[PDB]
Amino acid sequence: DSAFSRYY
Amino acid sequence: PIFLNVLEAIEPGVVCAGHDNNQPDSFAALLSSLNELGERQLVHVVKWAKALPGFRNLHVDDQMAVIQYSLMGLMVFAMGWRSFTNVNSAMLYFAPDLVFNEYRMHKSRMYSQCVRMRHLSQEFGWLQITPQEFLCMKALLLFSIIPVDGLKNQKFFDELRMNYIKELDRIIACSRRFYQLTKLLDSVQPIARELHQFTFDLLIKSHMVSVDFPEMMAEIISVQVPKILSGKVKPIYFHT
Ligand SMILES: C[C@](O)(CS(=O)(=O)c1ccc(F)cc1)C(=O)Nc1ccc(C#N)c(C(F)(F)F)c1
Repeated sequence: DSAFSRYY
Repeated sequence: PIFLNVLEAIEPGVVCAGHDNNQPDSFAALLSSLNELGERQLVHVVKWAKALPGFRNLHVDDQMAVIQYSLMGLMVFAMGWRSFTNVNSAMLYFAPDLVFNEYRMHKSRMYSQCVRMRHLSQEFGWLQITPQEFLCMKALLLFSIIPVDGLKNQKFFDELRMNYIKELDRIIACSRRFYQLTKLLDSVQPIARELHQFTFDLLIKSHMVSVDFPEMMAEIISVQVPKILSGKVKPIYFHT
C-alpha cells in the first residue's frame, strides 16, 4: 500500500 | 557494554543536503534542501532503526508508525548534537553543507523553532552531554510517541521502552542527572511539534511558494503527521 510501508 | 557497542556501531554517519551555499539564501532555496535532507536523514533513521536492540520485536506496522511519529524529534536531537559538537551551538549544523545562521533562520521563516533548537544545542553543552548519553537518549526518542489508542503490539513496546531507559540509568552510574536528561528529551517534543505545524502548513501552501517536497515526505506529512496534530498520537513525556 503506502510508500513508507513499501520501502520498509 | 553490549547495548552501546550496538548503538555506536549502528550510528549513521552525517549526511549532506546537497544545498547550494553559492546561491543567495531564500525561503524556497532553504526549504527545498531541508525536505531533501529530511528524506535523506529519514533513510538513515530507517536503517538505524531496523538494527536496534529488540526493535524487530514489533508488529511491522508499529515499527513503521513509531519511526514516522518520532522522525522529526530525532532529527532535531542529532542536530542538537551536530550543532553542538561541530560549531559549539553558535549555529545549526543540519548538515555540513547547510549549517544555519540567523539570516537563514529568518529567511527560512522558521525563526522561533530555530532559536528553540539552538537553545537545545546550547543545553547540550551546558549539561556535559556525553556521546553515549546522546545515543541512548536518541534511541529512546524513537519510542517517545504513541497512539493513546495504543499500538497493535503495545506490550512489547511497553517493555522494550522500559529497557532502553534502564540502559540510560546505567550510562549515568545520581538521580539529579536523569531529571535533566529526561527534561531535555522532553524539550524535544514542543519543538518537533512546532516544526510539524510549520511543515504541515508548508505542505498545504507548497504549490504557492515554490518549495519542493519529496514524493515520500508529503505522504508522512499528510497521513501520519496530522494524527499528531489532531491529538490522536501523543508524545510520552517524562514530566508534568
Ligand atoms: C521542513 C522539513 O524538510 C520537513 S520534512 O523533512 O519533510 C519532514 C517531514 C515529516 C516529518 F515527520 C519530519 C520532517 C524538515 O523538518 N527538514 C529538516 C531536515 C533536516 C533536519 C535536521 N537535522 C531538520 C531538523 F530536525 F533538524 F529540524 C529538519
